[PDB]
Amino acid sequence: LESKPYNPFEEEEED
Amino acid sequence: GPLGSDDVEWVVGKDKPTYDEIFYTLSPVNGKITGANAKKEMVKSKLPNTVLGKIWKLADVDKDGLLDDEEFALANHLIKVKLEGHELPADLPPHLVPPSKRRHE
Ligand SMILES: [Ca+2]
Repeated sequence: LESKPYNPFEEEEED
Repeated sequence: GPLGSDDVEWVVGKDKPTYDEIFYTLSPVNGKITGANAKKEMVKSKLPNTVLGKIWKLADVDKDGLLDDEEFALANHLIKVKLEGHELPADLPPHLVPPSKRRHE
């Protein structure tokens, strides 16, 4: 729940 | 008891017209633009990707993943603050949180 998928600049990190 | 109207100084109300026009140029679908529209707008702003994520995560008060004209205007407002050489305190106070998202009781 900490990875916020509502942000298009936060859409996945390394995988 | 007739309670009064809490009218806080939402500075974005001064900013709105300009970002409203920009909001319309990104093609507002049903009156709210998607993450893709504002994503390419954000990269046009020439800011570091990290900043974009922070701006969005603060500006998107709905946590809905979309930006309407007031959310988007806040997004642009925050970006501008960064461009002015300053930064946002990572706090959404009453005078930055839009009335549409002001929790009563
Ligand atoms: Ca939103």
